[PDB]
Amino acid sequence: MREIVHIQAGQCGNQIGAKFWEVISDEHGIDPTGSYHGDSDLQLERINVYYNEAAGNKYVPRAILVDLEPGTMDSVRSGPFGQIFRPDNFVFGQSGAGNNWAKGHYTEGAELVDSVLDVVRKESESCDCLQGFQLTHSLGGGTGSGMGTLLISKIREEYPDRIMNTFSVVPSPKVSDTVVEPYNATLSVHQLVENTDETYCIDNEALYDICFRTLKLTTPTYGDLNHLVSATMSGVTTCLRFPGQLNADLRKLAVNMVPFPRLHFFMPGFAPLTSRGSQQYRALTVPELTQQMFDAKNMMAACDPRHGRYLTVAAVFRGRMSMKEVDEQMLNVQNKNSSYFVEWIPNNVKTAVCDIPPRGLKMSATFIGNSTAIQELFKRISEQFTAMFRRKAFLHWYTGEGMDEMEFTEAESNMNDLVSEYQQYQDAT
Amino acid sequence: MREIVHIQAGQCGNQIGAKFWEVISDEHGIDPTGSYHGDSDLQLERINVYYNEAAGNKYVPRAILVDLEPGTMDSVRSGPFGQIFRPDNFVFGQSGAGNNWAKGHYTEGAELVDSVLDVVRKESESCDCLQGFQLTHSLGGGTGSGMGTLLISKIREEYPDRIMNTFSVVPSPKVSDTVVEPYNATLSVHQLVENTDETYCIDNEALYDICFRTLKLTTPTYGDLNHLVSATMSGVTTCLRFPGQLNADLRKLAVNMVPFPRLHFFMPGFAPLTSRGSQQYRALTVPELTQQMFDAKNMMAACDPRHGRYLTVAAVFRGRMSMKEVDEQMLNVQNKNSSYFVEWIPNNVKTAVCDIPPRGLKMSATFIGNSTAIQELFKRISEQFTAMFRRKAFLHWYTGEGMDEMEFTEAESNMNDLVSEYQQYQDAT
Amino acid sequence: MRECISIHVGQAGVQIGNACWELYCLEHGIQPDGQMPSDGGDDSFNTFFSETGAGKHVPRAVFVDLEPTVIDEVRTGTYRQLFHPEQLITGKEDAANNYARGHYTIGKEIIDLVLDRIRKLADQCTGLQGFLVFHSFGGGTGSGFTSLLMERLSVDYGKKSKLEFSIYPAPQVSTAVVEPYNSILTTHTTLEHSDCAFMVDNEAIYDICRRNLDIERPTYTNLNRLISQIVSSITASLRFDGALNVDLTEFQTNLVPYPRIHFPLATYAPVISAEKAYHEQLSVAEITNACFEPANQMVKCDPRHGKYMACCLLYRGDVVPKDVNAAIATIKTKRSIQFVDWCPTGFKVGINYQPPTVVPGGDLAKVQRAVCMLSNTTAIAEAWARLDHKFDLMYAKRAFVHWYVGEGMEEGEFSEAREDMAALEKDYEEVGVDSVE
Amino acid sequence: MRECISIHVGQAGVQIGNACWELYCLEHGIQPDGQMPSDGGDDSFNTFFSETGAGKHVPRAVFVDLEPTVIDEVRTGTYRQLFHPEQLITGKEDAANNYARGHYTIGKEIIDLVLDRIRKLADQCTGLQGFLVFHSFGGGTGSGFTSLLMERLSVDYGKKSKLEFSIYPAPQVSTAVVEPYNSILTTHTTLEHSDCAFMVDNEAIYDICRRNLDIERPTYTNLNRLISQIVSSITASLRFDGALNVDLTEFQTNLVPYPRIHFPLATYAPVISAEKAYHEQLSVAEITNACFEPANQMVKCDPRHGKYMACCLLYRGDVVPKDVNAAIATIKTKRSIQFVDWCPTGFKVGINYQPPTVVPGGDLAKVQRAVCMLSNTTAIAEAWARLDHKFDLMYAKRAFVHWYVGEGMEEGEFSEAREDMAALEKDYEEVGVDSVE
Ligand SMILES: Nc1nc2c(ncn2[C@@H]2O[C@H](COP(=O)(O)OP(=O)(O)OP(=O)(O)O)[C@@H](O)[C@H]2O)c(=O)[nH]1
Ligand SMILES: Nc1nc2c(ncn2[C@@H]2O[C@H](COP(=O)(O)OP(=O)(O)OP(=O)(O)O)[C@@H](O)[C@H]2O)c(=O)[nH]1
Ligand SMILES: Nc1nc2c(ncn2[C@@H]2O[C@H](COP(=O)(O)OP(=O)(O)O)[C@@H](O)[C@H]2O)c(=O)[nH]1
Ligand SMILES: Nc1nc2c(ncn2[C@@H]2O[C@H](COP(=O)(O)OP(=O)(O)O)[C@@H](O)[C@H]2O)c(=O)[nH]1
Ligand SMILES: [Mg+2]
Ligand SMILES: [Mg+2]
Repeated sequence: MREIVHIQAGQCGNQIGAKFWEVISDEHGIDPTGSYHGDSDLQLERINVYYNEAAGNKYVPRAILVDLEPGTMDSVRSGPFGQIFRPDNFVFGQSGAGNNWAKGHYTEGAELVDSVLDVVRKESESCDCLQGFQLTHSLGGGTGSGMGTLLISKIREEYPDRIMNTFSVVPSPKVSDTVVEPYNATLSVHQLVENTDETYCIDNEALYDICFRTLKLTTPTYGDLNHLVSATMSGVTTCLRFPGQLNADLRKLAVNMVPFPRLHFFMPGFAPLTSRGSQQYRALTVPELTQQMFDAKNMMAACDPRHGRYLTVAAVFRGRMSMKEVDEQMLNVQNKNSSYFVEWIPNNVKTAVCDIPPRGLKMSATFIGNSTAIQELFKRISEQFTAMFRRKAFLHWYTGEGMDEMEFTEAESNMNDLVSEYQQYQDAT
Repeated sequence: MREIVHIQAGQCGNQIGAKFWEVISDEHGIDPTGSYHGDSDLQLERINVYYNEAAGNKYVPRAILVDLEPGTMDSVRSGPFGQIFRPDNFVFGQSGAGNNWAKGHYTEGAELVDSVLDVVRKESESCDCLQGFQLTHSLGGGTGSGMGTLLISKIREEYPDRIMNTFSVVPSPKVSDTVVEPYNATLSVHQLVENTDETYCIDNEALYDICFRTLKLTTPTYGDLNHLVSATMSGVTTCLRFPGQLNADLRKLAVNMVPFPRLHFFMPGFAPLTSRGSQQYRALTVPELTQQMFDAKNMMAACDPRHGRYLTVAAVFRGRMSMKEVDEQMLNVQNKNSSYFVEWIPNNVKTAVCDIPPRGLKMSATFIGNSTAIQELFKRISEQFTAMFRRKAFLHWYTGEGMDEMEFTEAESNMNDLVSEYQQYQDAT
Repeated sequence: MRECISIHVGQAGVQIGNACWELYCLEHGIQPDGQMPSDGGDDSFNTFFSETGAGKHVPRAVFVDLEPTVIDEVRTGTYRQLFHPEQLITGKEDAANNYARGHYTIGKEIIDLVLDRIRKLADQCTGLQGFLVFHSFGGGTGSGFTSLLMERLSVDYGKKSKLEFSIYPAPQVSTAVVEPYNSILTTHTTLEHSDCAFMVDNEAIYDICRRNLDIERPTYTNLNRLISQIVSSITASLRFDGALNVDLTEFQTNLVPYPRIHFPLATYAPVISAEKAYHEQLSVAEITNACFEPANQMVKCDPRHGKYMACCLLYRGDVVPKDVNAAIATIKTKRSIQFVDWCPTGFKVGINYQPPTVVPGGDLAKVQRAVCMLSNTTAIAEAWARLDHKFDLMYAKRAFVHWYVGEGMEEGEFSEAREDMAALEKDYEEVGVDSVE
Repeated sequence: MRECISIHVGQAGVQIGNACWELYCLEHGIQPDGQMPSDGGDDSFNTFFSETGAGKHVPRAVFVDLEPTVIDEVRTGTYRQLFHPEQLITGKEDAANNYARGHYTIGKEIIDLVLDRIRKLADQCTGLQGFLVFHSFGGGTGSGFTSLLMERLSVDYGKKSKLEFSIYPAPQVSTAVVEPYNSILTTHTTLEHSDCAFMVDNEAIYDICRRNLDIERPTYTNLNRLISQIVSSITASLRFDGALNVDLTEFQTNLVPYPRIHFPLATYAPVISAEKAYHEQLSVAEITNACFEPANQMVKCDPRHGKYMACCLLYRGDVVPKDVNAAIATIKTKRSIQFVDWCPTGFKVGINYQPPTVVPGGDLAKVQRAVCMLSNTTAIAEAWARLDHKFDLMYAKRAFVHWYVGEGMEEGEFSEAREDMAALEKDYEEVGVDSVE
C-alpha cells in the first residue's frame, strides 16, 4: 500500500530517473529483466509501492516517462535497465519543447498531456491506496519546466489530497545552461507554489562541488551527479519501503516540514559522502553523519544556510543505529547553532530511522532542509528575470506561443510574494 | 581522554612530525596501514589521545599537516607511514611562503588558515575532552614561523584554556640556514610570548654536536636529528599515554615549569644517548641517566646552562625504576650545583616516572629545562636583528607584503622586554 | 523519429552540403552507395536518412540550383549512388548574381518543383522538426531563390523551426560586386520567415584555416569542412543520445530574444592540425576559452565591440558536466566577455556522448571533445553597418539598378529594404543599451 | 602542482634553454619525443611538464626570438618532437643589438602573441609560482624584448615571483659593441619588475671551463651546461622532495634586502672533469669552500672587494645536515668571507635528496653532491661601475645614439637610465657601509 507513481519530465528528469530506477532496482534486488533476485522478503514486503507485479513473477516500475522528443527515451529504452519499463509508459511527442516554457506548457505540452494523464489514471487506479505522485524535472529546460508544471496543474485538480513532491533541478548561480532559464524558472515557480505540497530545490553547481570537493571526482559525468540525486530520492521514501525504528513517509515529511503552504521549497543533503581511499580513514558514526549534513559544503541547493535560518529540518537515517546517538546529535547541532535555527519553532528537527542501509553502506542519512537560505535562490533568479524582462528580451518566443506580458507581471510578483515571505519569517521574532 | 591535536607547520615541522609519527606508531604497535599490531592493551589503553579509531579497527593519527607548498607533503604522503594519515588533513597551499614571515602570516597564510581551522575544529570536536594542541614548526623558516604563529593566534582566541606547546626549532648560533632568520625569529617570538603556554627551544647546532659527540654519528642526516627531537616529543607525553608510578601531563609541565607567564621558553634534553659499540660499555642506571642530562653537552638548545640559572627543571623518566634512586639523584644534582639552580625557588625539580620504556630501551629520561641560559639565545638574535634592521635590509620583502616598521619596533622591544626579564630573575635574590 | 530535412540553395549551399553529407555518412557508417554494413546505430540516422526498401538509406536533402554544373558534379561524383535523383533539382540558367532573377524571373519556374520535393519528404517525416537551408548572401540563387522559398515554407508550415546557415559577405573579401545588393535584399525577406539564421563568413574561416590549421592554401573544399562540423554538432543531439540533449526548437527558444534579432554567429573548437593534436591536452576548460576568443569566431566581427545576448555551448564527446560549470562560471567573471544588462542567464549548454569524427582527406585532427558555440551578440551590428554603407554608396549613384528593375523589381523596393535594414540597425542599439533604474 | 613556466628571450636565452630542457629530460627520464618510459617520479615533472592526453609530456617553455634561425635549429634538432610548436615563437627581423628595436619597433609586433602563449600556459597551471626569463644583457632581443615583456607580466600578474637568469656583459670580453647601451637600458626597466635577476657572466665561465674542467676550447655548448646546472639546482627543491626544501618565494625573501638590490651572482660546485672525479673526496665541507673561493664564481667580480649581503647554499644529493653546519660555521669565522654589519644571519640553506645527473656528451663529472650558491654581494657594484664607465665614454660623444633615436626612443631617456643607474650605484655604497653606534 501507499503506492507512489513516479513521473519524469524533460531530458533532465529522464536522466535522473533512469539512474533513480537503477538505485531502486538494486535496493529491491531487481534484475535488468524485471524479476526479483534479492535475498530477503523485506525487499518484497513493500515491493508494490514502486512496482506492479506482472505475470511470471516480474515487476514493472510504476513510472511514467514523459518527453517531447524521442532522443532522451531511446537512450533510456536501449541502455541498461531500459527493458524493464513498460513500452506503454513512454509517452513522448515529436516536436520537442525547444527549451521553451510556452511550447512546453501551451503548444506541445497540451497536445500530449491527455495521452499522459490516461497513463496516469491507468497507473493511479492500479494503485491499491495511492500515497501520491513524485515528479522529476528541471526549471531551466523547456519540457521539464513546461510539461512538468502542466502535469501538476492537471493532477492537483484531479487529486487534491495526494502529496505532490517534485525534484526540481533549479538553475545554478555561476553558470547557466540556458539563456532563457530565468524565464523558464519564474514561469514554473508560478506553478509550483500553488500545486505542490513540497519541492526539493537541487542545483547543478552544488553537485559540481560535492563531486569535486567531497567525493574527489576529477571527472564527474552526469551519471555521477544523478547517483547523488537518486541517493536522496531513494532516501526520502526509504522508511515507506522498509521497516524502521521510527518510520516516516511523504506525509510526515509534508506536515513537519511545511509550516506555511507556500514555503515548501526544500534543500536536500546526503551523508556519508566519501572518496575512494578516504572512506577507510573515517569512522562511520552518527555524530560523523550528523555534522557532515549541517555544513555549507553538503547542500545540493547552491546556497549557504548561514545566510538564513532553518525553518524546519528532517534527517531520515538508514541502517541500524541507536536512537540516543541520533537524538543527542539532533540536539547537539541545535545548541551550538541556536541562531542558525529559527527561534519560534522550538525543537525543529524531524527524525526518521530506517533499518535497511543502502547497498554497500553500513549506515546513511538523508537531510531535508527548509531554510530561508533559498530566499537568495529567488533573489538571484528574479534579478536575472527582471534584467531580461525590462528589455523584453526573448519575449517573442513566448508571446508567439500564446502568452502575454501579464503572465510575466504575475509570475514575477508571485516570486516576490515569496521572497518577501521568507524575509518575513526570517525577521520573525 | 585528554586528547592532543598535533599540528605541523613548515618544511621543518613536517620532517620532524613524519619522524614523530614513526615513533608514536612504534610505541603503540601501529602498522604502516593504521591498524593495531602490538602485544598488550596498554598501547590501546590510551590509544585515543593521538588517534581516532576509524572503521575496521584502524587508527588515523590526530594530526594536521600544514604547508604552503606541495613539495614537503608529497614526500610525506608517499614515504613510509604516509598512507596512515587522512588525506583530508593535508592542508597545503600552492604559492609557498618564500622563506618569508609576512607571506606566511599575512598574505599566503591568511588565504589558507580558514581551511586549516575547519580541520582543527573538526578534530577538536572529535576529541572527547581536549587536553591541548601541540605544534611543530621553526623560527627561521617562512611557513613554520608565519603560518605557525598565525595558527596560535587563531587558536588561543578560540581555545583560551587549552595548553599550547610549540616545538620551535630556534636558529643556530654559528651557522644560519636563512639570511632573514633574525627577522623570522623576532616576528615569531612576538607571537609566541602571548599565545603559548610553553615552548621548547631546539637548535640544529646543538643536535649536530649530540649526533657527533654523544652518539658518534659521522654522517647524521635529518632523519637522525629528527629521531632525537621525536624522542623528546614522545617522552613529554609518555605519562599521559601510559601508566606510571608518578604520572605527569601537559598541565603539570605547564604549572611546574612556568613561574612567570612570559618565561615559558624551555630547553629539552634526552638520556640515554649512546653510540653503537659504547652502549654495552655503560651501566644504564638512574644516576647515569641523571648526570647525562644536566651537563652542557646534552642540551638541544645551543647554550651552556652554566651561563645562567635553572629556574625550574622537569625530568620525565621512562621504564621501571625506583623512586628513591630517582629522588636522591634529583637532590644530588641540586646540592653540588646550588649556585647553578635559582635560589628563590627551593626544590625546583619536577619528577615524573612512566612505567613503559621506549622500544629497545631498558629505561629513559626526558629533561625539560627552564633556564636563564636562553637569555643569550635572545641576546644573539636581537643583536643579529638590530644589525640588519638599522640598515633596513630586506625590509621591502616585508613592507611590500603588508607591514610597517612599527611591527619591528614592537617585536624588537618585546624581545628586549624578555631579555630584561631573564636578567631580572637571574639577578633576583 | 525527429526528422529534419535540409535544403541547399545556390552554388555555395550545394558545395557546403557536399561536405555535410560527406560527414554524415562517416558518422553513421554509411557508404556512398547507401548500403551501410550492418554487420550500435539504433535509429540514429532517422533524422536525415529515410530508409528505402533495400538496405539503402537516402538523405533528406533537396539540392536546388538554377544552373546545372554544381549539381552535375554531385551527379558524377562519389555520392552519385546516394542521393535520390528527383531531389537533385536543376534549372537551366542561373540567377547569376541577380536577386530579382532568383526571386522573380528564374526562381518562379522551379519553385513549384522544389515545394513538391519538400512536400514529398515532409509527408514521409513522422516527427518533422525543421529545415536546414544552406545558402549564401552573395549569389543570385542563394539570395533570390532562398528568399522566394522561405516565403513559401512559412505559408505552408509556419510553425516549423526553419533554420538557415548563410555565407555572410566578408568586409574586405568579396568575390562578387553586387554582394551589397544581394545581401540587403535577401535579409529584408528572410527576416520575417527564418527562425534563426546562422551567419558564417569566408574571411573568418580564411583566418582560422591559415592560423589554427596552419594551411598556407585553404580551398573551398576546406572551408566547407568547418561549416559541416558546425551543422553536425548542432544536429548531434538529435542523431545521438547525449548527457544533455538539445532540440532545434530549443535553439530558437534560448537564442532569440526578439523576433528581429535572430542572427547568431557560429564558432567551432578545437580547430587544430594533426601536428598540434599533441602538445596540448584539450580540456573542456581549454576548448571553451577558444570559442570566446575573438580570433577564433567564424564571422569577421569583434565581440569586444559588443555584448553577447545569448551563447550556446554545444559540447560533444568526452565531456564531464562538472568541469563544464568550471569552464563557464569563469567566463562570466572575465571582463572581455560581457553580457547585456537584462540577461543574467546567458548560456544554453548541451553535451553529447559522441566525439566528432574526422573525414579522411580532412585537415582537422581527431579530438575527443568539441564545442559549437552559437552566440547571438550585439557585435553583428558592426557587420550590418558596413553592409548598409556598402549599399548606400552603390545605390546613391543608382549603380546596377537597371539589372534589377528590368527583372520585375520596383526601384522603390530598395528604399523598402534599406529603411527596414536601418530599422534593424537601431534594434541592436536599442537592445545593446542598459536599463534605466 | 607548484608549476613554474619559463621564457627564453634572445639568441642567448634559447641556447641556454636548449641545454636546460636537455637537462630536465634526463632528470625525469623524458625522451626527446616526450614519451617517457613509465615501465618513482610521482608528479616530479609537474612544475615544468604539463601532460598531454597521450603518454607525452610537453614543457612549459615559451621560446621567443625576433629572428627565426635559433628557433629553427630547435625545430629541426633533437627536441623537435618535444616542444609545442605554438610556443616556438619567431619574428621576422631581429632587434639586432638595438634595445629600441626590441622594445619599440619589432618587439611590439609579437608581444601580444607572447602574452597570449603565456596566458594559455598560466591558465592550465594550478599552483603557478613564478617565471624563469632567460635572456642576455647584450643582444637587442634579450634586452629590448625582455624589458618590454617584464613590463607586461608585472601588469598582468604583479605578485608572481618573476626571476631572471641574465648573461651579464664581461669586463673585457664583449662580443658586441653596444653592450654598454643595451645593458644600461634593460636594467633601468627590469629593476622595478624583476623580483630577483641572477647575473651570469661569460668570461667567468671561460675561466671555469678552462681551469676547473681542463677544457682548452670551451664552446657555447659547454657554457650553457653550467648555467643549466644552476637553474636545475634552484628548481630541484620543487621537482624533488628534499631534506630541507626551498621555494622560489623563499629566494626573493631570503636574498633581497631592498627592492633595488636584487642582483645575486650564481656559483656552482663541484666543477671537476672526469679525470679529477677521482683524486678528491668531495665532502660538503669541500664543495662549500669552492663556492666562496673568488676564482670559482660565475660573474667576473671580486667578492673580497665587497661584502656578502645574503648567501644561499642549495645543496643536493648525498648531503648530511650536521656536516652542513660544520661547513658553514667555519666560513663566518674566515676573514676573507665577510658579511655586512646589519646581517648576522647571512645564509639560506637547502638540501635535496637527488644528486645532479650528468648529460651524455657533457663535460662535468658524476658527483654525489652539488651546491648552487646564490650570493647577493656588494662586489657587483664594481661591475656596475665599469658598465656606467663604458656607458659614459660612448654617450659623451653621442656615439650610436642615432640608431636608437630613429627607432622611437628619446635621447633624454639615456639621461634617465644613467642617472637611475647612478642612483643604484650609491645604493651599494649606502648598504655597504656599517651602522653608526
Ligand atoms: N563557405 C563557402 N562559401 C562558398 C563556397 N562556394 C561559394 N561560396 C560563396 O558563394 C558566394 C557566391 O554565391 P554562389 O553560391 O556562388 O552563387 P549562387 O548562390 O548559386 O547564385 P548565382 O550567382 O546565380 O549562381 C561567394 O561569395 C562565396 O563566398 C564554398 O564552397 N564554401
Ligand atoms: N652563456 C651564453 N651566452 C650566450 C650564448 N649565446 C649567445 N650568448 C650571449 O648573447 C649575447 C648577445 O645577445 P644575443 O642573444 O646573441 O642576441 P639577442 O638577445 O637575440 O638580440 P639580437 O642581437 O637582436 O639577436 C652575447 O654577448 C653572448 O654573450 C650561449 O650559448 N651561452
Ligand atoms: N542534475 C542534472 N541536471 C541535468 C542533467 N541533464 C540536464 N540537466 C539540466 O537540465 C536543464 C535542461 O533541461 P532539459 O530537460 O535538458 O531541457 P528540456 O527537455 O527542454 O526540459 C539544464 O539546466 C541542465 O542543468 C543531468 O543528468 N543531471
Ligand atoms: N631539526 C630540523 N630542522 C630542520 C629540518 N629541516 C629544516 N629544518 C630547519 O627549518 C628551517 C627552515 O624552515 P622551513 O620549514 O624549511 O621553511 P618554511 O617552510 O618556509 O617555514 C631551517 O632553519 C632549518 O634549520 C629537519 O629535518 N630537522
Ligand atoms: Mg552560384
Ligand atoms: Mg640574438
